Amino acid sequence: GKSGTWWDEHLSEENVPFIKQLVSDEDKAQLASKLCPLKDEPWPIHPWEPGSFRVGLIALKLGMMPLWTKDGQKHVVTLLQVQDCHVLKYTSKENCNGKMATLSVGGKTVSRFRKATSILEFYRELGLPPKQ
Amino acid sequence: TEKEFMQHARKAGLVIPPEKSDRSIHLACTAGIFDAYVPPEGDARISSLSK
Amino acid sequence: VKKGFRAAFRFQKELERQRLLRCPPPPVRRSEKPNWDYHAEIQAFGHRLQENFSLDLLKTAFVNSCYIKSEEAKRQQLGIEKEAVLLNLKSNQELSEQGTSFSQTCLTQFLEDEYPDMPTEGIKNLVDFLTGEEVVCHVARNLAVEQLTLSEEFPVPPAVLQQTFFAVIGALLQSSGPERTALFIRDFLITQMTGKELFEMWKIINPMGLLVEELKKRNVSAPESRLTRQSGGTTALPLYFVGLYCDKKLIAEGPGETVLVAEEEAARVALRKLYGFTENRRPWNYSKP
Amino acid sequence: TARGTPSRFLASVLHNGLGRYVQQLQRLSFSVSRDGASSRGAREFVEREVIDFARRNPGVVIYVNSRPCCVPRVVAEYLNGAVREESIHCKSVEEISTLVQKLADQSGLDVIRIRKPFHTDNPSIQGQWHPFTNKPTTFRGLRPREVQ
Amino acid sequence: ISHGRVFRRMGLGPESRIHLLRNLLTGLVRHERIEAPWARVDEMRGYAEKLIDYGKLGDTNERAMRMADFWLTEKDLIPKLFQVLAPRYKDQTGGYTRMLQIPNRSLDRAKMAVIEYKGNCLPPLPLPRRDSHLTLLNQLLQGLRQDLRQSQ
Amino acid sequence: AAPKNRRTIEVNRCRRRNPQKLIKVKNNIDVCPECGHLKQKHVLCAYCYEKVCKETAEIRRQIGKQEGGPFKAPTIETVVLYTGETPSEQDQGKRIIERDRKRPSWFT
Amino acid sequence: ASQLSPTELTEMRNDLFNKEKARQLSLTPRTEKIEVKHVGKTDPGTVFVMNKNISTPYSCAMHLSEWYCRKSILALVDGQPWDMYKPLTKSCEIKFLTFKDCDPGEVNKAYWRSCAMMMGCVIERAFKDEYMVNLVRAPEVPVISGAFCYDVVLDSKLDEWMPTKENLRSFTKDAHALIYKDLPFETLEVEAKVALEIFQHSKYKVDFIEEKASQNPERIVKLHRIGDFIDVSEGPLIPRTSICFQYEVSAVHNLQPTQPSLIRRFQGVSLPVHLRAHFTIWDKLLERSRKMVTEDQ
Amino acid sequence: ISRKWEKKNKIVYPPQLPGEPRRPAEIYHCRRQIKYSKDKMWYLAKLIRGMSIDQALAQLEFNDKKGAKIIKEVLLEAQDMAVRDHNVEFRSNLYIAESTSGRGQCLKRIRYHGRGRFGIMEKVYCHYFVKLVEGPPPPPEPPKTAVAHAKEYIQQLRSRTIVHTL
Ligand SMILES: [Zn+2]
Repeated sequence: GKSGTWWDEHLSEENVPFIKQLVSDEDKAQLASKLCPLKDEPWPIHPWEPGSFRVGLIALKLGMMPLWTKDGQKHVVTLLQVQDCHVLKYTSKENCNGKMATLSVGGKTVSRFRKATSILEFYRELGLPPKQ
Repeated sequence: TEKEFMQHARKAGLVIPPEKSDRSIHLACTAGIFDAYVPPEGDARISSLSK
Repeated sequence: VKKGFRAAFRFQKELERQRLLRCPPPPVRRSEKPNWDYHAEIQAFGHRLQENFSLDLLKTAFVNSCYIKSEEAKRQQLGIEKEAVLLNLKSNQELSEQGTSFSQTCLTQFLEDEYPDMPTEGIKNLVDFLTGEEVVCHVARNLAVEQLTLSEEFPVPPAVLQQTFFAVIGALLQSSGPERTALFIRDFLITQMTGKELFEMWKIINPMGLLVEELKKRNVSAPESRLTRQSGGTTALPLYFVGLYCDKKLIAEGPGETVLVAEEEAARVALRKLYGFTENRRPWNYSKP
Repeated sequence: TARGTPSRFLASVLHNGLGRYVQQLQRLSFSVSRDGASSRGAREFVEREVIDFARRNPGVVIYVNSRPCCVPRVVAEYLNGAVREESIHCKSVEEISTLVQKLADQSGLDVIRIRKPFHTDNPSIQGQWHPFTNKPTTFRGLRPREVQ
Repeated sequence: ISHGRVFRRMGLGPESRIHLLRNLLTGLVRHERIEAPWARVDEMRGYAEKLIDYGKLGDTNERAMRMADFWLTEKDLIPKLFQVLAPRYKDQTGGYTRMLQIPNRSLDRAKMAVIEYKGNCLPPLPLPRRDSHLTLLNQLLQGLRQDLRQSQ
Repeated sequence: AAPKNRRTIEVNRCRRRNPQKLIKVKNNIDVCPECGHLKQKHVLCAYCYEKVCKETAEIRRQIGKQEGGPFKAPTIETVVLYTGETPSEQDQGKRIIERDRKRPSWFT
Repeated sequence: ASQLSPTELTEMRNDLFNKEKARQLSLTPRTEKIEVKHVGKTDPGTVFVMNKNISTPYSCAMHLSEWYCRKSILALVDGQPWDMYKPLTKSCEIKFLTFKDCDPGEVNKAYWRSCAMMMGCVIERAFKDEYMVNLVRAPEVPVISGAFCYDVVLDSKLDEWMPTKENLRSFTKDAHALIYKDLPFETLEVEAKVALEIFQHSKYKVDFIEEKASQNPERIVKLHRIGDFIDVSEGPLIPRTSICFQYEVSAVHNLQPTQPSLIRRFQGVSLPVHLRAHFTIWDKLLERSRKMVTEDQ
Repeated sequence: ISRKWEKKNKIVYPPQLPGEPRRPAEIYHCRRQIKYSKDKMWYLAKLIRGMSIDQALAQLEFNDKKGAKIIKEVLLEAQDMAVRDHNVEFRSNLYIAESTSGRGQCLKRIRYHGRGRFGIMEKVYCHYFVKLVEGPPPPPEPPKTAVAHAKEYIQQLRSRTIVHTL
């Protein structure tokens, strides 16, 4: 019988802030490493065709606000913030259903200490923080 | 709807015959030794015939 | 209470039966049970197989050495002299030797004259199976020689049972003709081969090598194995039929779940055909000349 | 009921009919009473027909105990270790004779459901059927929709 | 639906809840250490924080005086609050009322907590110590830290 | 509404013997580093808490003896002392409560 | 020194080890009693009446409770760390040391010695038979460094190669297979002459035994075994080989200029079951353990 | 009333021949007439059923049920008597083989329903039976693998005969 455990159970009083600091720095460095997609090795950029569809994104609902138009009408709007949105993986047309290609996109960054190990390995290979 | 438990038992012997009786318990043995036989300290060394 | 005795007796018998079922006693010898007369049992034994045994020879065949040692140990530990018959009990050692030897030679002659194209090794292994511990013990227990046997360890260890069985065979050999005892060993040992395959008594290891050397002896070049049939190869339940061809001529075939086991079965079939021990062979002729 | 009772296959004891037939009945033990109305058929059976039965088949050992009993009995013991006990309580002499002849006729195998009243050890002579019997072969063993 | 609803329903109404919390807080001020069911102790801890803040607001403050007068029902702990408890936490800002979980109440198996004002001349509670820095994992992490410092 | 039929022992066993109704095994239990009396993680040790509570009860009884009656609550800090253990220079204005004991080797 | 197959070498080594163990068990004629006191903190005053050179501190823990058996990693026989399966000799006082004690340095050293011994056992039996693989020694590196090490000399034909990531993972897989089977770390204290006669082949092991028996006036060197592997080590070891939960080999490095031949240093990091770290922290430790550690002076 | 669990410790075995398995010790203990429901006791017994003595005591110490402390007490007396009477050297070397609850003798009381109508209340009692075997707990049976599933399916396919014919 193996008891459960969390990330900071056996860590010491001095080692807890060190681990937090180091992991946060590694996270921020990984996030900053992806700031220049067009210089690493971008995939070819195709022109837009009539019957084409592009990728969306994951946002965060901030709140609602008033807004006014030039004719004096009032419309309520919702603010959606893009916190850390990255393309995670791409499956070919024939590898999912043969109907359309798929792009997986991730949301805001979360902690690495509370994720599945397979997900952790995936994000380690991708070189990015885990997404909610 | 009116019934309880029973069998109140005690598991210790006592001295009830001397409380009131005209007959006594007939004994066959005594309590200890009238006088302990002290053995010689060097009995093992003197385990021979005689000295 | 209810007045009566019949239901109470019936329930007592039922309870006794249930107690016996729940706690069965260890089994005991038939000689230790009420209805037993040893001389009558010996005579009925001799009469039931339609043979004329010498009575004293049968008693000698049913005595055993370990029994004699136990009896003399008992007498020497009780301090009682019984040297009148113990020194003459004359155990069944020599009778067992004669019976085993004659049974071996008779079974060998029978099987040799029945399957001429058999190897000496195959015939010897067939004889070893037929005189083997399990077969002779089963025959002896079903012919009720385990009851007349005299020995300790009421289980009558299989070695002792087989020794006493062949002692009975030797006693029949001494009392009557070799032809009579040959008919006896036929009837009660050759019949044990019925419904059994050759490679269930021989227990060979390399059928392909055996077939190759047999064809080398018979001046047959070489068997090449070819896939004659198959149904399903990419599934978990395949069927393969492999045929062995000698000089472009098919000599045997065999099925299997894999090609290797199909080839091994084909080799076994070829060996059976070559040795003349097939399911279609002439059944043993039980008769009199 | 078959689903509520055991079962077995048709079989012999030691291949009885292959070589010599042997009597499977080994012993008959009779408990009969000197006095007692229930042992009268057994009494007259012992008087008349037990001697002739013993002379008729000498491979069977017959014991008669003659003890006080309310229920006379016959115990049949067979070469394969089977033991069968029967009540001859208040039975006629003809009934007892039929019973003992039936006991001598049966083998020691259990009288239960017999399951397919034939036992062949070589059911096939020309070869058991398999899905490839009665199926023709193709050139080079080519399965349907093949190329070479 | 109780989305964003603090202040659990404790007694037989809001006034009963306030009076239960007041009794618990008065006991805490008197005894410096109080054991009670876990949820009531949680609410009373939230209240004790602001009680100490009001005590730090000053003895002569009329609003703080009225708040203390309401929240202490024995009238002899108000001087304690203003001249013992508040001056004890002059330097610290909000770090008092340590709260721990004690096994369970015997009768009804209720979840039980203990709460204490820090300072507390009473004997110390068996606090849960963190793992020592000399353990194998902590030594490995310390070596990693030293190597990182050297690489810097 | 009444049951139309009696529930069988098989149905009852299936209902009352399935894993949702069984007691779960807990893996929060380890030995207390002090006193080794099998505490539970995230919960204080019962043995150590009882020890502390007994000492606190004795101290509070001494407090009540010293204070006199109700409604006292001295306006100074407090300090507990033991056999020997002369008062220190920093605890002058504090109330002193010394019952009679050797200071336990967990209260410093 | 003569020609010997490695398999037969292991069989003869095991036979000599077992013969020595049998004579050590036999020179004591009868069962003698020792009053081993418990000077620990949780169960004070407990005295065990144990058997001389038969019973172990694990047996004392069995008397106490199951938690003692599970958590106790080392013993303290009146001053000194004893491995859990070393028979007791004299009437002593005992104290059990775990991984989470206030001063776990002794158990850390013992655990790292055990991990190095397992790594050496995995290494010795994972190379081609026609190469000569020889174990030099396991340096007593401190736990504060990144990994435990084992020095190995390979045959001359392998003075130019380097193992890749797949081979490293194969070494880790062999280590985990060794972990999966519960193998006690059997101990033995022998004389110098017997110690030489068990090995008799490797001059590195011979000089190791000389160095370990010189400073002892009684000329006695410790000997430990898991399964059928026997190594010479300084200091006691952990009771079971399944105590380790996370185990890896990181890399191997060379130190050539100190000898005409080549000596390689295999490095690895492990974490016990009581002190398992998260995936990310273990990745950090794995990344650090690949660095060369030089602590021999 | 039957008291047969009590007499299972009075069985005396003949001395073993030198070359024989250890024959681990076997201790039976029980508590009669517990003021508890037998189903409620069955749940705790079922939890305790397969564990070792120390693990069972640990699990029972942090269960907030009335019968948990009763079973803990019974296990403690069983362990003490196993070490003292039945020659078990290691007090921790015991595991639970049998752990079950049984109905005890009960009483009947009147319930006074809300009219001139009523019900009969039963004052429930129960027994607890435990049996300890000396030695480590037996390993749990691992779940059967797909290999075993395929093997048994193949054996089922191979066992079939041609039915209702020769
Ligand atoms: Zn504690």
